[PDB]
Amino acid sequence: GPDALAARFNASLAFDRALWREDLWQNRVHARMLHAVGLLSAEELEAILKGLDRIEEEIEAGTFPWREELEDVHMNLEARLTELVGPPGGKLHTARSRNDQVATDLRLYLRGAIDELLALLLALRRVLVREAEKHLDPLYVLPGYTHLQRAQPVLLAHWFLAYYEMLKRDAGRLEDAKERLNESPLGAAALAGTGFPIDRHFTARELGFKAPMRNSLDAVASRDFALEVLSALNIGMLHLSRMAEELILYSTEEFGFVEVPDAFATGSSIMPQKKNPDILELIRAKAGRVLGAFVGLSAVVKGLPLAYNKDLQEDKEPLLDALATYRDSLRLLAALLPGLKWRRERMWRAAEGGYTLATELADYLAEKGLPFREAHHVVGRLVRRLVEEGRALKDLTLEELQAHHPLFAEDALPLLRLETAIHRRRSYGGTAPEAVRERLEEAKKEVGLD
Amino acid sequence: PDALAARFNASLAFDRALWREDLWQNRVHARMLHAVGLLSAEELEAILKGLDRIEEEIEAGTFPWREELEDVHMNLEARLTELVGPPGGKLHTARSRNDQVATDLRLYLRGAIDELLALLLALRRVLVREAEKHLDPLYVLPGYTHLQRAQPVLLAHWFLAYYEMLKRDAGRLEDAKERLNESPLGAAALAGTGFPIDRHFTARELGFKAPMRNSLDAVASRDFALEVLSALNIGMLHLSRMAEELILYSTEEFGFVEVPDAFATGSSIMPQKKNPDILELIRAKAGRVLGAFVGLSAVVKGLPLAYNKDLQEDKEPLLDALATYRDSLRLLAALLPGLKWRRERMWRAAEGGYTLATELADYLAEKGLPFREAHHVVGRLVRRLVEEGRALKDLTLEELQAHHPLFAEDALPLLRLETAIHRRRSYGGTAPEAVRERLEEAKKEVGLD
Amino acid sequence: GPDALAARFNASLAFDRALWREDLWQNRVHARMLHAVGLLSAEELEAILKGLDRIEEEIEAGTFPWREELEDVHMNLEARLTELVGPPGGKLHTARSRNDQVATDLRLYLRGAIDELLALLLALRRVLVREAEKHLDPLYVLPGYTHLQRAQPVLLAHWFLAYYEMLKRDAGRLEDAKERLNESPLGAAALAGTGFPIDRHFTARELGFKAPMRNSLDAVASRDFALEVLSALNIGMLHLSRMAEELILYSTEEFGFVEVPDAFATGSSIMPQKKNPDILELIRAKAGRVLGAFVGLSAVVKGLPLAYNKDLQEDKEPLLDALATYRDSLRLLAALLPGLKWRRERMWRAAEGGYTLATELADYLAEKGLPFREAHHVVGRLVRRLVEEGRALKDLTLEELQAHHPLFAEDALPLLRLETAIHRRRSYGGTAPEAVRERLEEAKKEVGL
Amino acid sequence: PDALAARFNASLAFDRALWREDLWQNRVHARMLHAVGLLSAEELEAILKGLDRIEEEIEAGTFPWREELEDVHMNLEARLTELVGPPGGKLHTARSRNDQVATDLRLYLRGAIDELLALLLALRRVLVREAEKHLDPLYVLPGYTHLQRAQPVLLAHWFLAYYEMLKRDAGRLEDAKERLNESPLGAAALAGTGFPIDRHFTARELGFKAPMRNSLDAVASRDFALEVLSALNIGMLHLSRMAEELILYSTEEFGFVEVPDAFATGSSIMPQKKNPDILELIRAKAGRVLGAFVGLSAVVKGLPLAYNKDLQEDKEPLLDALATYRDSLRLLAALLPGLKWRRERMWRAAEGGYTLATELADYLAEKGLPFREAHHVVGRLVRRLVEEGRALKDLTLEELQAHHPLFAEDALPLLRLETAIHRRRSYGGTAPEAVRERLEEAKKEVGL
Ligand SMILES: NC(=[NH2+])NCCC[C@H](N)C(=O)O
Ligand SMILES: NC(=[NH2+])NCCC[C@H](N)C(=O)O
Ligand SMILES: NC(=[NH2+])NCCC[C@H](N)C(=O)O
Ligand SMILES: NC(=[NH2+])NCCC[C@H](N)C(=O)O
Repeated sequence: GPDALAARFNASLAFDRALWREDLWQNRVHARMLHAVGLLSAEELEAILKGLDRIEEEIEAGTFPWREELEDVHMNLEARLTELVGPPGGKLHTARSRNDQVATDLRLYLRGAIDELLALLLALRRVLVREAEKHLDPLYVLPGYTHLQRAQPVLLAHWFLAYYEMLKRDAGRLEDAKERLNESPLGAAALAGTGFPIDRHFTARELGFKAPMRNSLDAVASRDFALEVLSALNIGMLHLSRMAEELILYSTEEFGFVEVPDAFATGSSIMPQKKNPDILELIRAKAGRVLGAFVGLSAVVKGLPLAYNKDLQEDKEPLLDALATYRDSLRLLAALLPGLKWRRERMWRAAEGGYTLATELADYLAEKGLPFREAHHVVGRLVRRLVEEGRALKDLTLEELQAHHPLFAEDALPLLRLETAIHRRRSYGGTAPEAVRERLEEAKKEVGLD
Repeated sequence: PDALAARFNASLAFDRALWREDLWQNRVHARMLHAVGLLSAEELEAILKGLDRIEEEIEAGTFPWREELEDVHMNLEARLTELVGPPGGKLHTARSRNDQVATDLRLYLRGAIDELLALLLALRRVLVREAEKHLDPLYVLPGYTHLQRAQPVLLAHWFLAYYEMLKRDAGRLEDAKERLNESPLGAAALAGTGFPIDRHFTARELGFKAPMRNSLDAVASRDFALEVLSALNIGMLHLSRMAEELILYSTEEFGFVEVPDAFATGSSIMPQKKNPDILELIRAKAGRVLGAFVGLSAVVKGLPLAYNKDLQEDKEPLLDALATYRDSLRLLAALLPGLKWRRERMWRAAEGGYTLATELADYLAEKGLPFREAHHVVGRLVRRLVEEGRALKDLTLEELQAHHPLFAEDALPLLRLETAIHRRRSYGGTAPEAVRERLEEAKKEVGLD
Repeated sequence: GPDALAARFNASLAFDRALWREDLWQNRVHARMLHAVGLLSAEELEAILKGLDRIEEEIEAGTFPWREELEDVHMNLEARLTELVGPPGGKLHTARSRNDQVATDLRLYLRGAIDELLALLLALRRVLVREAEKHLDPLYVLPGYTHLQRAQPVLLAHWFLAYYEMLKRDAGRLEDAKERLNESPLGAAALAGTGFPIDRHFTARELGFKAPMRNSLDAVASRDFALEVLSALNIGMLHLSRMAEELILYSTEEFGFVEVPDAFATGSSIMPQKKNPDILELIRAKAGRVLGAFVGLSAVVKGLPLAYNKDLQEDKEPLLDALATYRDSLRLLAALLPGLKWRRERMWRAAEGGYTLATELADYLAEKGLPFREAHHVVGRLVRRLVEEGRALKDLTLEELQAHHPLFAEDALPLLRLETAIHRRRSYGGTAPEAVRERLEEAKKEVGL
Repeated sequence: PDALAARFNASLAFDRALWREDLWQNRVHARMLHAVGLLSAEELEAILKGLDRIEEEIEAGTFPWREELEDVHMNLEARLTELVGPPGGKLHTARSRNDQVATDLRLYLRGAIDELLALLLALRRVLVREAEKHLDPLYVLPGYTHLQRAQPVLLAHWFLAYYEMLKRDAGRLEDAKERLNESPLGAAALAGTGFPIDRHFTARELGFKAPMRNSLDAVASRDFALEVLSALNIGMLHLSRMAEELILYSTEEFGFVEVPDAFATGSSIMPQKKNPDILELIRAKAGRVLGAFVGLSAVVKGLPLAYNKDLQEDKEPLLDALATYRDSLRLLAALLPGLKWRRERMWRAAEGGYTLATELADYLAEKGLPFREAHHVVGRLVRRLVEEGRALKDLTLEELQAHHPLFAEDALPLLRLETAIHRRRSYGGTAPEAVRERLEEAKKEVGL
């Protein structure tokens, strides 16, 4: 250190280079505007634009002189342009400040990041719907949980479609975030506009923005959009952490419901049936670094006076990490889910326990007028005796069920064996194979699979 | 032990808040039961009759809150049956506590989010009126960057910077509101039910857009809660930037604005020292809302599907965040109109001897000087003026015109605030000309004429 | 009502009431000092002192005039002393500011609360030790997990002692936290001492502080201790959240390793094989709110200029909530552990699976002289072949072993069975009963039982 | 999607930061294998010469870091076998990556906290130097409350508040250090070993106070990491408080101090503007450390016992927090000394015409008057002054005796900051003698 420590400490080039494309795009657009407005001569724009192509080629070919000494990506492209085309380069940044320049780059970068994220979610929602179908044919059933205690029986199909609704809501948050941040700060200069004959509506259009921001001060100081995106990303990983958790569980000897693909696991030589879900674990675990990011940036913008402040530079690092995290997580789950091997039978024996369907017998009485609570006790004694006699609920006979309580009839019988009892919960959103299938149709039409 | 485990599990303490919501879904629920046969016309009449007594009882503070029943749901039920007899025991038919509490929370956040949208609207309105006020006589203060005087800014412009910020906060509250307005009732414990229950009837009667299409999701998802807490945070965070700034602009050092007596405290002795207590609390409260978001996020991470007891740790944080934001939206809309901004002091601060020198540079730049160069030029002139102990205003045509052949008469107007503020008239800038259209425009979006 | 809201919003009495004691105990020591220094006559000292004793009575009677219009516990207790003893009352708060007072109170309140916490933690580690010793003989074994996958057989006694280590370190964090905040801020008065000939070493000494804080500014402005305590609480619940996770898990119909006492669970009317671990769920989930609290407060002090600010008020609520969470959690846990039922057989069967002990078989060959790698291929080939022959590791004959590898010999036979194999990892800190019994003894002398 | 997963799973990109500690641990483990009897002498004195080559290679940039191997552990190993041959593959005898990585992190932090302690002692050392420097001609600025001028305070006093603060920070780090200095090496995968492994030997040679007493705990615990982050967070929080104030005192509005050119930015156009870039970053970076703490906590919540891949999310946030506090601690020690405090603008603002009207209340009340009224009496006075457009430095003993008989002549020195600044002489007070006292206490605590 210490002048070096200072330099290093202040520099953002180590991470802001990730936005070089957004800075290039803005450059072309902004340079073209300076021309249209009279601030730049055709000869000049021509050079700047010619020079900007060489820069991009140099970057894509790993020959661009990235210099930390130049502090950020902004001055880096600028310095380079001026080395490539003499004087013209030194006019590209006319009527502009880093302030409005940074916020434009960041927003520009997120819109793309989000569009790529929305793409990644469609793919995931597709594998989901696809997996739901693949396990609806030979009907797959397993236990639904509560307090991690088995409750009523559920279909893998209904289960996959559970994450379908979840991931669908995520896509809508990233969407609404995207739309809302799609304003342009370019043209706000340092904090108050300029006297320069600038044209912000032009720069807004050409750059994909719905319109230019209406307040130069907020244009330069706002980062609430970064926060909105980080939250979307937070909630998303939380949904993914839920699924990793369950797949990690059902992947245990204790459950034995599913085998994770070798590609996303590690085993053991000296050991037979052992396989560790490292990738599912890291996805589950990575939800924290994304939460960590949201907390970090919120603390940053708290009580932060108005307009640009260097504190604001602390905004990029968290996002790039959060995005990469959520990006790569969505990609893996879509490459892993269809490679899953579900052990049907072990799931079925688990779903239809010894007396789990008794819940159904209770509802049956209730529907006929027997106070549902009153019915819960009569039905309880029934099973209680079955245990005493060491018999399952599948063995009950109609006569035997009739002695228990008059309300029972021939129709109650099909409710003793999972095979037919599942068709019961056919309300909108139930697990019943009819309700689930009906829903698998929408999902299909929705993600365009059919 | 014993009772500790009871009080520890009891969610009654705070879920009483959703009493109106619960009460409401009960009616809609019972009515649906009747519509599907599960309830006798005479039973519904009794049920509805008892639920009214309950409403009247709670309202009167005469209703019996029993912690032994652990939550709000069973409290209303125990009481209903205690009043109506057997019919009570039928209310909770074809329904689980899982889908019941869920419907309640999001049913309550819809109303809360409405009260909050109403508050923000109100708040935006006063920023706009406050903007119109300091626009004509014309208030101007320094724009800040790194907290150092940057460029003269119009106070009207300043209010509008927050107008757009709070405007975006409404968008998030709205969009979040619209997303949770799906009904989870009729989803049972996790799978659907066998009873001939109708979810569209309830969803619809209860105000929801439509029924949620997945029973598992419906009773396990609390993501809507996290989307609201996220907005509350960003919302409070916006309020802290304003509070911080008011706490700063009202110091003896700045001396830009004076806080209303109603929201501050002082000491008979020192006549100045006016402690901005309300604003500090507003600022420091951004912390709780952040914490609430972290708390809940942590609660739901890696939570196996369906209902889990953990999901109950969802109502306390919200209630607090909702309460913090609401109270803050109210206080500022009450406080801001009463601010006394010191025009002259603000005006002098803005024109700090050479702040307008940046205007001369753009001038050269626009005529033709590169800009990095134009900068060097006005700086060599600025240094000369500080040396000779002279302010930028005391420069003369020929002298300025001497420093660079590009300077002409039309540049003169740039040496004095009085006429320079009319400079940055680009879309979104502080030039009065400009702030005036963004001000008309705003007025229309909230109520002008 | 605006004026109404403003007051409510700022009112701290709702939660600082909790500190009535410390504020009281303080009012005493401070007065005795005001006298001993001459600012009060004995006829005044006695007056105030007796007025305080009455207050302690009115409070612990439900008769104290808790009045919100008074804003906080400090003036509420004061306004009353002037109502009970008259004129001498209005001198109790001489040479003291609400600043160094509220801080002195909190540091005092936490110290007491930490001791409680330390008793609770100490109590919990005893119960961990009781259960360890109990399940040592008869010898309880279960799977040692890794990636939540069966790894190597472990002892319930070792499991318990693991947590023992964890809770041992937590208390330690609480120790050093307390002994660090145990410096007195009383007498910093607002910031900067006073001309009053106060004796702060007196008030420091008589209020349990090892000493009075060396800098008034720091004394009034700091809350880093509140933050340090909160962190300890966080790590504490996190350790607990892990044990809670394993009991919720181990008590599932899938693992079947343990059964939770009904006092802390819930069941079903038409089922019996179901038992819900609500309390353990809630204990795990509430680790979130303590974390959110640390976050709340850290965000309040970030970039906070010096001396007192209204921002600090935000310190009490978070602390009270986290401290109560960890407290009841340490209590419920203690009462719940000794009463659960560990399934001997199910656990043992899961520990010694089909070939899980084969790893000990490879360590053998490696110790003998086979590159730890190589040996894996060999034993792996052995298991692979046993999987096909449809045989368990517990069937290999000395003959077959010597056939697979010449290095195998007699003393390898006991590695084939669990009953004789859990004696293998006898290294310091291992699971071999020889080793655990040694740490259990050590652990007993440590917690005095 | 093979490469994606590999990259997602790899920890090399960041865990390579702990190579020094990994190399040190290998040497000890080997030294112990040989002792214990699991390595011939030929073998040890081969693995060692190979661990020296690896060091030279790593420090020279010729060492082959391979992402494919995943972590630093396998990387070094792969090179050992490559460099020495068969002996290499026995270094990992009776050891897991689990007890190995836990150890390495503990090794790293220890050296880290020690580095941080030295930086704290260096910062506190300059704070004390600054206090002294500004006592000489004597600097006074207003103490604040609600960011409002409260009671005049000594700049030296101001510096000592932060000295007490960092002092406690050093304490949390110091206690966090030794609480985590117990070797987990030897716990193996999650339980000990049947191997005649020596755990106290490793611990000693590795600087540890002793071996962790429970294999399970040792391999599964990250509370030490959580503890260190917390200390970092709280410490950084102390720096942001100071940073904020320097940013604030250097505004054109307060004008108390100027930030050294080497840590600021400016413009020839506006020669009165000077941006505290480094200080604003030091303030802002309070957030990422906060978030680091949050993330690691979220990782360990509800996490089953033993090792879990989740525990790999421990190094990245810690490396980022450490570098943050580290650099922040350095910049300030370099920045503070170059500051230029404006004795007058400061002094001036302190004594604001009525400021000391508080000293007259503590007068009347000490003289026997009930404070609640004394403070009320002086109010009348100041009030009558604002109306007469008069100060408080102008007040005359008579006007005083006029207002309230308890006023004596010994009270005139309470109107001019020149003299009144000596009133607050209680322990820890802002009065010069009080401060001068503490300042000598501090000099000794470090270096006179
Ligand atoms: N003094 C200024 N206006 N600086 C603007 C720099 C912004 C910085 N490069 C960032 O990426 O956040
Ligand atoms: N075991 C249950 N189904 N409990 C339902 C109670 C839910 C609790 N009142 C909550 O708000 O989360
Ligand atoms: N203006 C003041 N000095 N107020 C002191 C009151 C502090 C308040 N009771 C708190 O706990 O933070
Ligand atoms: N399956 C295992 N034992 N893996 C150990 C790898 C630990 C990983 N290198 C980390 O730093 O967290």
